[PDB]
Amino acid sequence: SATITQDTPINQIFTDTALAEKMKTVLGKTNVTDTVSQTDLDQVTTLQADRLGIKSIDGVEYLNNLTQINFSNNQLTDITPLKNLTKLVDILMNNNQIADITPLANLTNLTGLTLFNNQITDIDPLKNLTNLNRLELSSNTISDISALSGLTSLQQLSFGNQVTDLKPLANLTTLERLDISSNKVSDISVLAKLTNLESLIATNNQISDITPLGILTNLDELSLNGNQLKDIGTLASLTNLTDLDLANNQISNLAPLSGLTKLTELKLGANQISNISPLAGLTALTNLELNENQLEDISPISNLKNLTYLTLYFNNISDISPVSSLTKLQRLFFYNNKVSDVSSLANLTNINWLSAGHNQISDLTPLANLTRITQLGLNDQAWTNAPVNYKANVSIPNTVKNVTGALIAPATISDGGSYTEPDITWNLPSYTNEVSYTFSQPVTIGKGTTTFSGTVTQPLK
Amino acid sequence: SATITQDTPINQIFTDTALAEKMKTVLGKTNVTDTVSQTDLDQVTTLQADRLGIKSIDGVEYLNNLTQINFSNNQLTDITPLKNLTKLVDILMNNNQIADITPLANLTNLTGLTLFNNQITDIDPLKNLTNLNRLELSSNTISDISALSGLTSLQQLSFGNQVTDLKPLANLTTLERLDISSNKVSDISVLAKLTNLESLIATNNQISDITPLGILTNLDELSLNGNQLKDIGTLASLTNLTDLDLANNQISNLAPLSGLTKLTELKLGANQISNISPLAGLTALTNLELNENQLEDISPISNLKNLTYLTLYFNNISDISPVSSLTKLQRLFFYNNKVSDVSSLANLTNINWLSAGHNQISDLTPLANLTRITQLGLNDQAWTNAPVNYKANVSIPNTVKNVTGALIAPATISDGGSYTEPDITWNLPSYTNEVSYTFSQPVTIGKGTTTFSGTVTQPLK
Ligand SMILES: [Ca+2]
Ligand SMILES: [Ca+2]
Ligand SMILES: [Cl-]
Ligand SMILES: [Cl-]
Ligand SMILES: [Mg+2]
Ligand SMILES: [Mg+2]
Repeated sequence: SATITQDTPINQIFTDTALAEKMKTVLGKTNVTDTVSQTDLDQVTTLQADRLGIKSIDGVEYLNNLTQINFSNNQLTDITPLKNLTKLVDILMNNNQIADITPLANLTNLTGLTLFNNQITDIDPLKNLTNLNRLELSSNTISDISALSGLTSLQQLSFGNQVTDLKPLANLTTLERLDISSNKVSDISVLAKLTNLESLIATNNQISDITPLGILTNLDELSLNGNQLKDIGTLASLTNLTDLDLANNQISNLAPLSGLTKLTELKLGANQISNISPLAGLTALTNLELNENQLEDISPISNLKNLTYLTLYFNNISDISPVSSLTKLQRLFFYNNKVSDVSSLANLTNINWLSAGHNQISDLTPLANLTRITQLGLNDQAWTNAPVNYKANVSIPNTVKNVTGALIAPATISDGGSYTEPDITWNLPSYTNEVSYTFSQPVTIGKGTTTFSGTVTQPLK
Repeated sequence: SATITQDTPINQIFTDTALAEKMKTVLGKTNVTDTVSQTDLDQVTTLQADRLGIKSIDGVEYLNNLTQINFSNNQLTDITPLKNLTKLVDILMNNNQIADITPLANLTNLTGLTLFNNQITDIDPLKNLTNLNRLELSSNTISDISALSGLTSLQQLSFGNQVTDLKPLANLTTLERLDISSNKVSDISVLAKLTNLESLIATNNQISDITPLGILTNLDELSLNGNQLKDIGTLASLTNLTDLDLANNQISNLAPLSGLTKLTELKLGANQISNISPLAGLTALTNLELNENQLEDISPISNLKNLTYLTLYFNNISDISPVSSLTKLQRLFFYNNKVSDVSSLANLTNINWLSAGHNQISDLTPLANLTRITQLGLNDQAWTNAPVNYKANVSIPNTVKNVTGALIAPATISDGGSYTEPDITWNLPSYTNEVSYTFSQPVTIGKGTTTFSGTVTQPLK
């Protein structure tokens, strides 16, 4: 029956036990076998039933006056009980396993519909929901967005993950925030028509041509990470950008960014950058990511005195001293570089995460007073000493120093060699071109703990 | 392949996009296409991936060193990727849609397994998990618990929802906390063997005989609500009870509770209680529920001066004044009684929820200084006046008074009658045995708002 005709136990109406328990509370009852009438059911206008392990919403069709529901983070598959709930204005049902959204098709009073991370492919049922202003369909398996073409009140939209053809967006000029992350898009030409866009998230697509963005001057947040960008000249137009993510592309020429002085967050990791001089004027930056590039000279960063978070890992940097002037720096990552001298880092007392593994660091004494550290990385240093002559009996000084200034004794020594402060000594009865040793010393500075370890190579001439 | 043989993109290993995104963060990467090695995967020992909209855990089989996982509140169905993760000690996977737990069968290092609110019927796969000390299977569709019989290290157990036969519990004498709520149990005789039980939750079963509990003197928490209890004499043995729920039964004789002086929470709603004198000595009570009984004389509650929460709704109480001495009372519910005089409630200034609809209340002035109220209910009062003689022209005084002391004018008047302060007047040209009027006045006291409304009936002699 489409109505409750006699006072009926809650657990006969709501057959999912988790929903029945929720409804007991909502309906002001004390046991799921308590009876309710249609009138009692009609009092319910909102339902926040997220995270409850609900697998079925059978029974919800009797809650005729629902206007807002949240069933996010459940196990919903079948949503047919919503079909006739036409007073619904907002639905939150992200993080379920819904595939068939035909039951939404006549819910034309919907203004908000959140369905991200379900199993939806066919969005044709959304075609007539023309009052929508928020529609979230990211992390689904949609390939065809034709059904969106009439949704001309949309302000916020996302969808995924199989879309190639964006042409159905052409008339959606109200759009302000668009998230097309994780699709199969190369052609973003339609986006030039969406001149009200303030946020465009397009991570992990196949985009190489960003000229469509040139007239999108309202953009303040742009994520194009994980694409195929190289020429970013278009971005020079986008002077309202404050949050720009360009990581995992093929970019080398940063000159188009030089005038983007509102930027506060700039992500440029995993590109082909060797020259950051165009960044020198971006003095509002608080977060800058430059990992996995080809950097050696980082002197331009010294200008960026609002930085609190900086990544430089996986470069070819030997001179880290430009960061020494960044007083607000809280987290600094430069593992996998060629830094030997960390004397300049003694300045940085606001530092709480200092990650410097896989460098050429031999002496921790400059770090000794960095007592606000809570996370620390110093594993797997390596350096090669200047050569000395092969001799049958060769000695070199141990140079490895802990934070206290004490020498750290070798952990292993090659070629049968041995320690006694201060040298490492080898007897080499055969001709030999190299010897080496390692060290491995746990250390804590402030509250941050790591192993300071490394391999020292000594060429023999 | 059962191993990762070459550095492999995270999103090729973890095919569920939500899990891949989580794993990107766990593995210290910045894009789901970043590559990882088997060694990187082997660093992961714990995973907290609840509430993420994960539908598949494909890929988790490569995380060989996992010992603790939380995948609660997702959409998991198939858990075969766990089969060979034999270093697992704790799994939290409540609130999914798992049915087949065969993949757990060789995870013999498990000490904790939480699976409540899934779709599990067959628990035979748990048979050899003899190191379990916590096993949560409530809100499933289990009928046969034979597989539990060997799980002799269990301390905490729950299961549901089709169990009738509890005999497999007989040897589980380590059990301290058992939750058999929402099954089909009538025979709890086996429970007499579980003499270490401190908590027994058995809500919504078919229990009428609780004599098995007589030797379970370690019980401090007992929930038998929603059963078929009448004789509760056995409970007199259980002197360590502090939290006792007996709502929705057939109980009338409370004498067995009189010596349970550690009780702090006692729920007795929806029984056949008319005499609460046996409760008078339970002075540690902070919460007492007596709704839906046959109470008239509540004088014994006056002894219960630690009460903060009291329900009395759906009784036959006319004298509410015994509650006036309960200074700590925060929430008081007595809707659907026969209370006319609330003068005594002026004492209760700690009151924050006062629910008194469907009484005989005509004058709110005693409530006027209850300014800590935040929730208030005064709807649908009704009373019948003492009769007056039929006359062709009949008048009676309006007695309905708001918190301010002002008379509240009638909203409707029967039989064509009319108001002018102070009487309601009728012209009755035919013989008439009754007239009536209603009132309906929104009111706020402190921060609590309600409609003070009612129907006043005047018999004519
Ligand atoms: Ca309750
Ligand atoms: Ca990041
Ligand atoms: Cl250059
Ligand atoms: Cl009696
Ligand atoms: Mg951002
Ligand atoms: Mg309790």
